[PDB]
Amino acid sequence: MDKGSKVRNLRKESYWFNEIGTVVTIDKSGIKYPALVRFTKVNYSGTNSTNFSLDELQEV
Amino acid sequence: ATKFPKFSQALAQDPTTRRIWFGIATAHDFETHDGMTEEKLYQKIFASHFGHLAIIFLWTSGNLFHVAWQGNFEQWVLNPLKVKPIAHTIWDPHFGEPAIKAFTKGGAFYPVNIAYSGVYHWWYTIGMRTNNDLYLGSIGLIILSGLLLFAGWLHLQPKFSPSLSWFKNNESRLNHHLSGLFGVSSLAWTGHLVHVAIPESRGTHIGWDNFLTTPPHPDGLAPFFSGNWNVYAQNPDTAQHIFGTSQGSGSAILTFLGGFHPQTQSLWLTDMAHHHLAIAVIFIIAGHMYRTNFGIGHNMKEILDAHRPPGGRLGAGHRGLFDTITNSLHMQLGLALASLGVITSLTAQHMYAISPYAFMAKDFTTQAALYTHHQYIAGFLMVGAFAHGAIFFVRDYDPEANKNNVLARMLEHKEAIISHLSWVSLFLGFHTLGLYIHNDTVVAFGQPEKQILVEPVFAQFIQAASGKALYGFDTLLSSSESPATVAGSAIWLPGWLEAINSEKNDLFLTIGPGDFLVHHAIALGLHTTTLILVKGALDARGSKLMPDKKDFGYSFPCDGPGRGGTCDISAWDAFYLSMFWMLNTIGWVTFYWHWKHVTIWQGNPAQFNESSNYLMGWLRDYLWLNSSPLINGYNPYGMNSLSVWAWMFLFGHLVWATGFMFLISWRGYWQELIETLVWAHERTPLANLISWKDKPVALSIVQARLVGLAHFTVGYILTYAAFVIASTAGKFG
Amino acid sequence: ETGNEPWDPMGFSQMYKVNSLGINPHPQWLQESEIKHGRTAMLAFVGTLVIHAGIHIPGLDYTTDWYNSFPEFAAKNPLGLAQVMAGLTIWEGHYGTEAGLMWTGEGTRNPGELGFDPLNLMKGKSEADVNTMKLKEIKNGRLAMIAMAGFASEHFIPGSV
Amino acid sequence: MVTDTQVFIALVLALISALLAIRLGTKLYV
Amino acid sequence: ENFLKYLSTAPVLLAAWMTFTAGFIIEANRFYPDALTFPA
Amino acid sequence: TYWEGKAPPSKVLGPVVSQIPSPALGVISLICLGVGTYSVHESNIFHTLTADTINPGYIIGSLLTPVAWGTHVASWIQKQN
Amino acid sequence: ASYLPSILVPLVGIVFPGVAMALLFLYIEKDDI
Amino acid sequence: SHAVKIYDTCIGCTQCVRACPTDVLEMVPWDGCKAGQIASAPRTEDCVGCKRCESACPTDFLSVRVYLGGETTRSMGLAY
Amino acid sequence: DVAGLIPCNESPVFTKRLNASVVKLENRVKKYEAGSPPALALEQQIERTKQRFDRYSKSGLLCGKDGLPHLITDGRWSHSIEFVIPGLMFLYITGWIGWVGRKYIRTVGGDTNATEKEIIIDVPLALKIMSTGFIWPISAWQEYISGTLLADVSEITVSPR
Ligand code: CLA
Ligand code: CLA
Ligand code: CLA
Ligand code: CLA
Ligand code: CLA
Ligand code: CLA
Ligand code: CLA
Ligand SMILES: CC1=C(/C=C/C(C)=C/C=C/C(C)=C/C=C/C=C(C)/C=C/C=C(C)/C=C/C2=C(C)CCCC2(C)C)C(C)(C)CCC1
Ligand code: SF4
Ligand code: SF4
Repeated sequence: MDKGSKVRNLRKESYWFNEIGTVVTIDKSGIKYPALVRFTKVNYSGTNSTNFSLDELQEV
Repeated sequence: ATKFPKFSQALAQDPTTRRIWFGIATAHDFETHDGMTEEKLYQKIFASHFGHLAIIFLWTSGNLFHVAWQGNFEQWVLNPLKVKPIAHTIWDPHFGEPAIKAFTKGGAFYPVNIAYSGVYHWWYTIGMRTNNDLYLGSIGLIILSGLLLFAGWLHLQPKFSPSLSWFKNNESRLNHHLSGLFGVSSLAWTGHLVHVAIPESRGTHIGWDNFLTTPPHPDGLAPFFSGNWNVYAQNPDTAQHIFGTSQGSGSAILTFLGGFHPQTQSLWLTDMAHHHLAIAVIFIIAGHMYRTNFGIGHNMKEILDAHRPPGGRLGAGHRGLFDTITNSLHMQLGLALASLGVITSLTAQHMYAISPYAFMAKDFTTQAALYTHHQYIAGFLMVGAFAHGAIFFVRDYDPEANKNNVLARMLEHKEAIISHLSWVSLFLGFHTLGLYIHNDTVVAFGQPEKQILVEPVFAQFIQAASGKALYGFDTLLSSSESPATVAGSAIWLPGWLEAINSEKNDLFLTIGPGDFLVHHAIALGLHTTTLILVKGALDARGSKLMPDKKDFGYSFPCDGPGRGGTCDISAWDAFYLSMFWMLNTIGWVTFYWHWKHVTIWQGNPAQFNESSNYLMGWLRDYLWLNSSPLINGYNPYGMNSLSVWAWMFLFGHLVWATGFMFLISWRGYWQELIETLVWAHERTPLANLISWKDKPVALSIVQARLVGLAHFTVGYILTYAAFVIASTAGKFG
Repeated sequence: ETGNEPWDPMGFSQMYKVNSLGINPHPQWLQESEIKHGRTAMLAFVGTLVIHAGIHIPGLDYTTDWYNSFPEFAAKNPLGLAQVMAGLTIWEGHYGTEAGLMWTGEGTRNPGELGFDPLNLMKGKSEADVNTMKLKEIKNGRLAMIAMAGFASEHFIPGSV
Repeated sequence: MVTDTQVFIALVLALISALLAIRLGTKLYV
Repeated sequence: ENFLKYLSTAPVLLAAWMTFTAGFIIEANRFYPDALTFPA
Repeated sequence: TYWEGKAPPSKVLGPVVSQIPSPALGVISLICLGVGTYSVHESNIFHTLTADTINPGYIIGSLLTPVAWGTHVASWIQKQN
Repeated sequence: ASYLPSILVPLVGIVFPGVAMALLFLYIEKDDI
Repeated sequence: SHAVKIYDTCIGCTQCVRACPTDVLEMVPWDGCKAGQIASAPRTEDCVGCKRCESACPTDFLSVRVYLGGETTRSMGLAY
Repeated sequence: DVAGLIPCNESPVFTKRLNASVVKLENRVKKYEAGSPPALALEQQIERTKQRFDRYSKSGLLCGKDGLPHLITDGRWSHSIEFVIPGLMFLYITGWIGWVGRKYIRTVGGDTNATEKEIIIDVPLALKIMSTGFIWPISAWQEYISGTLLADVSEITVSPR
């Protein structure tokens, strides 16, 4: 929704499913997955951020 | 077409030796065959089942023929306690003269194997007495197998192939396979027992030539129709009855004596006849439950849809299970395998305790062999049931058709199931191993009085409840002033109590701390194997590591070293891992049974009660002590009849070790070695003429794990079979 | 009066907040159970007090000392036991549906309110008709439960008076 | 005590069954 | 500061605490040995 | 026949039972339970069962108890509506 | 009887497996049908 | 040959293409991503199935996926 | 009594085991001079063995046909000393441990360096938490009824849930 806002993940395949992550950047220039989110826990690959579509995030 | 495996174009185009190997391992997976439809799948399964029945009946006919032609069945039935039953002759040109002289036993005049199948006792009990009867049975079975093979061929013709709707006619199949396959079959078997087995046991020869004129009972169906069925229970065989002769014989054909026949130490034939009559009646009544184009009956889809508790704790209840079960062959295959495994375990548990066959329970080797055999088969069947359930989840489950279903809710809270199973497994393992090591340590320091010996109060209480007047509990049938004993006092309580309280039996063996610890070890084994299999089945459709696992199928090697490494991540790998635990737990069970029975047979059961509380006791008093007659099958001084079993013992050890070769060392090393081997072959004169047609490559990862597991299992089974047979037959205990 | 406020040390009432998919009883179920126990305890107090020192009902034998009474009751008067059990079963069956709904908050019937008013009482107006006497019933029932526990404990150890 | 005639007829019936097995397998049709 | 912080590391603290637990268990078994069951 | 709510549709009881009013099923269930319990008690509880004490009537009555349970469930289903 | 094993065991353990493996080897690498 | 699929979650960082040892993957112009590029697998006949591309993927779950299938001389990593 | 077990006080096999242990120790000590350190050690071992056997005889354990004590663990209060009493202690101790651990996890978890505080323990805070475990049951129950013990369904899971 906005920079720095916490969002609950809804991507079923995501390692951070049902977890809270902070939005880093949002691309207003179209794009299918514009909302970059960062989570505290690192996934199995060691990364802690991913791009999601606004439909795949619960706002708060 | 175009190569060996038609059913796989991808494998057909494979230029390596892999094409051959997988061509063997994908043959019976009809679902994956190219150009395969549901109807052809069902018809091919039907024909294959016909072929398998033919194989079973030919195996049985072979057993009968070999016993008749080379056995000593007549000599055995004459004196069934002292002579040893014969399996078949040994025509081995590799034998030396001392071997021929050593393996000549029983009837003699040729080398021979002593049968440990117990088929002699079974055939004697069911009324057979002469080699002619065995031969006639074998000829009948050969004809039956030929008939089944012809039927299998016939039901593949275009005009005789049953339609797809026919296979999925669940109601009629259940009706006929309940009332007909189970009930009418049981009715026929009790008819045999009344007409043949019982008269043969009472010294009267009934055969095809005279069974139509000698009624099994002197009154002859007059009491049956008149309602005076009590007539058939009057005048049973008195305790002073010599089995197979009219000495002390009776006339009853349907009684409820209970207990055991004193002379044979087995069940009364009349009791078996009454049992099977009642079972046949119950099954025949049960088979009229479902409707088959006759108006009356139940429709199972409605039953399943209707059972959804209004409390909502089961969600949508059983809605949609009918479609999943009927449309999925893997789910019903798993259900059948599980039920068969439970029944195989039940047969193993009940034959030893409740001897059904005359003069068995004195042929110790046969009893041990049968128990171990059926327990191992039960373990295999259970593992297969869970494996096919995982397969069903992989390729037959439809999450949209099972929304909020009971089965879907199984996956919804899979984490809880797996975590609590893991907790139970850890709890049992930690504490059982801790108690065993505590006993080992205290006994090691010469302080056996410090052992934690826990009395199995609950099992002993159950034994007392059945009438075991040894623990002084005074509960239920063990106390005279109880409704249960008085109500049952008239019918079967006297014989059952006489059998249970007699210590010359396997009915409710006395138990102590050793039995307690071993039972908790068995619980650990069952829980851990179930944990592995259930985790495989539930995570078959995906995990956090592989959220799209279902897309890779049931059996795939891995998903690469990425994101931490994913070796043995598929459900097939869960089955492969669980096979080791199944073997380990079945081994524990069989070790427990064999050691307890060996100590009882030797006449010093105290040895087990003393030495089963610490592991060194198991290693010394059971494995080290009872293997002496086995490893001495052949020594530099000479050889004896057990030499074959010692050789098989070493062979099983070798195969078991060879399995580690495939289980530890993985493919890359072997592929890099085969590279050099290929180079060497290609660069050799006089051998460049001969060139492989299939490119030689190392075994695939999944294939290698399977082959290692197969070697492990074969070696395990062969070595333990050799041990259990040889020790028992060498020390007669 | 424990402060005239809900006395729930160990907080057994509040666990309905955690849904737990209906595992934990709703307050209505606990309330109905408490009233049932209180009524049973008071009637049992009458029974203990009289039977312990009593001539006993005229009938077959019927010599008992309140601790061995039930076996003698079953042996001497089987028909009586049969009709007692049948009547209690019928009463419990008539209700129970509402009790089953009372495990959750779906009872639809006020806890402890059964169709038993042999003498009509609509005089009360405060809250539930004479809510104060409902409190009186629950209070004397709690005390009766205390009394049954006291007799049962005095059985083994002479606990008090 | 099975005579040679009995063994021979058993072998004949086994041969018939074997031929039927051959045909059934062939009909399963790889 | 640094030395004490090092002493606060997981392995050092685990070793120290397990040594302490083993020590008091050993002493308890030394003063009340062969304690299969609780005194009345 | 999948049903939600608190009471299943009458069609679950089958073509015949589904048409029976609740009081009839209740009385039938009470009669069946009484007969079955009485039969089960007369033989093997109040009297020991022997070879020559097998009464077909008592066997039928004993079998009638599950019929009593089914009829009481059906009566409740009919009662809810 | 007492002569058959000599005739058959060699056939079942040598001749039969030999011919069976020969035919299977021919068919596996036939390269057509 | 193995089947290599690229999903629209890709962020076009090129890492999968770089990691590929058999030059199966490549970059093609795209508009659904910020970088304007997406991975493609035009020539999967040369894919060996090492799954290096998946290992070298930033996206939560493997915008590039490899599914092993029929094996040929090329995909079997055989110099013979 | 229980399952055909005779109390170890009157167990001939128990006394035979005691005699065997003592006599074997005496045979071992017969090869040392009186007063030698080995002799004193063996005499102390003999005394400890006698005390152990006397304590077992006086405790009330049940012997088997083998003469060794057996444990009854069906809940029998007369034999609680064997399993129930120690078990409770265990469930207390471990409980304490567990509770304390959880608290630490939930105390340092609200920091940026939460990981760095697990390899390196905050010994002052760690001891602060550890000293509070003696009331772990009460605190656990209070958290349970207060909803602060369990996380909501909104937590990590897998594709099929
Ligand atoms: C009365 C009619 C009848 C009968 C006798 C059968 C019988 C059979 N059917 Mg058929 N079937 C029927 C009606 C019938 N069916 C109808 C109406 C349909 C249409 C829906 C089908 C459709 C159908 C299909 C599609 C298939 C069969 C199959 C089978 C076979 C199952 C495998 C087997 O050997 O059974 C096992 C028989 C037993 C008696 C074992 C009972 C199991 C218990 C657990 C064993 C316990 C026994 C005992 C205690 C152990 C001691 C014995 C020991 C001493 C030897 C069996 C021959 C299958 C098959 O193999 O085809 C050839 C198959 O694929 N049936
Ligand atoms: C009647 C029951 C039954 C039926 C119809 C099937 C049928 C099937 N199973 Mg199931 N299965 C069963 C029982 C059954 N299985 C049991 C009991 C287990 C537990 C062990 C399993 C475990 C299992 C697994 C784990 C898998 C299957 C699979 C399959 C499918 C392919 C099988 C195949 O290609 O065979 C190929 C046949 C072979 C490779 C032959 C191997 C024979 C053994 C291992 C070697 C024996 C060596 C011998 C004893 C050595 C001699 C000793 C001497 C040297 C001394 C097929 C639909 C597979 C699948 O994907 O299905 C979709 C699969 O992954 N099954
Ligand atoms: C003797 C061999 C052995 C042993 C002891 C175990 C033990 C275990 N296995 Mg393994 N396993 C083995 C062989 C063995 N396995 C083999 C050959 C296979 C086939 C590949 C498997 C496959 C397998 C799978 C697939 C699974 C297990 C599981 C388990 C657990 C079962 C529950 C249990 O007992 O918890 C109690 C734990 C033990 C008995 C382990 C020993 C613990 C000791 C006593 C503690 C010692 C602490 C001590 C201070 C160490 C100090 C070290 C220091 C000196 C350096 C446990 C960890 C299951 C599991 O994880 O359950 C949660 C599971 O899912 N195992
Ligand atoms: C599981 C068996 C079962 C089921 C599903 C029912 C269901 C029903 N009964 Mg029946 N009932 C039962 C057993 C059962 N009863 C027994 C044993 C008796 C005593 C003989 C009665 C006596 C009875 C009467 C007198 C009446 C009902 C009535 C009713 C209906 C509404 C009241 C109600 O459910 O709560 C009533 C609650 C109970 C009776 C408590 C039963 C608790 C049982 C004993 C617990 C056992 C279940 C257990 C969890 C199963 C575990 C199995 C596992 C170990 C394998 C409802 C259809 C009423 C009705 O039909 O009105 C129209 C009615 O008036 N029931
Ligand atoms: C219960 C056992 C059993 C059954 C019923 C089947 C059934 C089937 N298999 Mg499977 N299979 C089995 C065991 C079994 N298989 C085993 C153990 C293996 C090895 C792991 C395989 C490996 C395998 C492969 C690789 C393939 C099959 C195929 C088939 C199908 C038809 C094959 C056929 O008969 O063609 C015709 C074959 C024959 C007519 C030969 C019959 C053999 C005769 C009777 C031998 C008689 C010789 C006699 C003993 C000689 C004695 C002489 C003496 C005097 C010296 C059918 C579905 C094929 C299939 O359908 O795949 C979809 C296929 O491709 N199977
Ligand atoms: C599955 C059942 C079975 C088994 C395991 C055996 C096993 C044996 N038989 Mg026997 N046999 C059987 C059935 C069986 N027989 C039947 C039904 C007959 C009646 C024809 C005979 C008649 C017979 C004779 C006359 C002789 C043997 C002999 C032998 C031994 C050497 C093998 C040999 O030369 O075969 C010879 C067997 C045949 C030529 C007929 C084939 C046997 C069965 C019917 C084949 C079953 C195939 C099975 C279903 C699996 C097929 C798959 C396979 C191709 C991989 C061996 C112990 C010999 C012996 O005693 O040596 C000491 C011997 O001389 N058998
Ligand atoms: C304080 C930390 C803590 C807590 C509260 C729990 C609590 C629990 N664990 Mg976990 N666990 C822990 C640490 C912890 N565990 C560690 C360190 C390991 C790795 C060895 C595990 C491995 C583990 C497995 C594999 C399983 C559990 C399970 C369980 C549950 C049942 C109890 C049990 O089996 O314990 C088992 C405990 C162990 C096997 C090892 C515990 C080792 C020590 C004693 C704990 C750490 C103490 C630590 C020093 C804290 C210091 C605090 C200080 C700094 C102030 C329960 C939810 C089971 C479950 O899921 O049940 C549903 C289960 O299957 N645990
Ligand atoms: C994977 C899977 C699967 C499978 C599963 C399984 C395999 C299961 C198993 C299960 C089992 C394996 C179970 C078992 C059971 C058992 C039982 C259930 C028993 C019971 C018993 C009882 C209940 C009782 C008895 C008795 C009586 C009668 C009374 C008294 C006591 C006695 C004991 C005597 C399927 C396919 C589905 C699909 C999905 C997934
Ligand atoms: S590595 Fe992944 S994110 Fe990067 S270009 Fe390749 S597919 Fe896209
Ligand atoms: S699996 Fe290996 S060869 Fe195939 S596309 Fe990925 S990196 Fe390239």
